[PDB]
Amino acid sequence: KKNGYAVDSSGKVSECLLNNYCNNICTKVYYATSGYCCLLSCYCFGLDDDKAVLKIKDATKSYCDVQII
Repeated sequence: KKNGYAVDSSGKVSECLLNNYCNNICTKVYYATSGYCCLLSCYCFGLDDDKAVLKIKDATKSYCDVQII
């Protein structure tokens, strides 16, 4: 279980019309505990499987940490 940018099967992000949805999908498919619209992608926190999660920039990580962690 890690944290990462959740892309479904080929780098297409897990959408995110709204944070709760990102989170839900990510628990459902990746086995996150949560996730949301980080700066320009679905973050997830807990992705157990890792499809090919994207490479977060420090500033984006940092920005998108304190939020939940």
